[PDB]
Amino acid sequence: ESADLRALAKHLYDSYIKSFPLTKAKARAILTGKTTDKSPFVIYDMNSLMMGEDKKEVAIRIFQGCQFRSVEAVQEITEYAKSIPGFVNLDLNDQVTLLKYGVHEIIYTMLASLMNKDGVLISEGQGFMTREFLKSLRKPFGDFMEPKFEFAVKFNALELDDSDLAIFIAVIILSGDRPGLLNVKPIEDIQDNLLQALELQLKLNHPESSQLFAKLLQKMTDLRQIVTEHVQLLQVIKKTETDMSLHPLLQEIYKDLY
Amino acid sequence: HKLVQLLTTT
Ligand SMILES: CO[C@@H](Cc1ccc(OCCc2nc(-c3ccccc3)oc2C)c2ccsc12)C(=O)O
Repeated sequence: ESADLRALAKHLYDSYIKSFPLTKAKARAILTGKTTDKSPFVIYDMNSLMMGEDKKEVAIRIFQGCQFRSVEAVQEITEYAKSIPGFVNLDLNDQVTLLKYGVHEIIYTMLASLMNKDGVLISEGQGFMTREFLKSLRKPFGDFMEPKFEFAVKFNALELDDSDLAIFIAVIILSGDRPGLLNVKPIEDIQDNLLQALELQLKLNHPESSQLFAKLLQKMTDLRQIVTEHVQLLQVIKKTETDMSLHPLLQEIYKDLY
Repeated sequence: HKLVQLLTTT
């Protein structure tokens, strides 16, 4: 029954607002300057960057900033997952598995929310780091950012809002094909229901957007390639920056990943 | 490990 699917959509959206302090609506508002008293500090060079610290080398400092952002995101995403119906009753190991494989896909999905073709918002939106600056970073760090912008510009053209994103994120977390899942069936059952709520949500919220549902599903698969590309660049860094290491939470998510 | 503690916190 459709009424149930709308209640599911609504519960997911409310859970999303409770889990993610900075929403896409608030981010587009900041990026387009349609917010009250607060335009973000712009980081576009070494100097700009240094100025920001108040309000090692460059590439490394930005890399670890992305890491702290990432560890924070894992915690927010984890809380959101605990509010998806049926999720907490799944085998605790499959919950870990779903999270281990799904968290960065959501990070990049959500990261698109803070991006436009020219840069990305940082630290709860108090800063804006230009795309050109991120591209000036010493190899291999520069190519960490560009493919995210490439996906984000195309992802954002789909015009999904927060209520759309909430179901989209939920469908991603509940993927029965993650490696090493013990109980596939109950995960697919919850995902089938989430997929029906998503289809209805996209049809009611974007009645004129042709084949939006199918386009969105494709993006779910694209996100996987994004992660793959990312992990292989991290392999490089682990190998050529032997004195560097990832934050503990990230190390645990990345080990034995695929 | 850390994931487990985050998953079961209330
Ligand atoms: C190191 O990659 C992270 C994922 C991640 C997490 C966050 C990410 O960037 C968006 C936010 C961002 N924040 C910063 C920053 C810089 C200085 C101080 C504090 C923050 O830079 C960026 C681009 C990006 C961008 C490309 S990868 C990534 C991971 O592997 O977990």
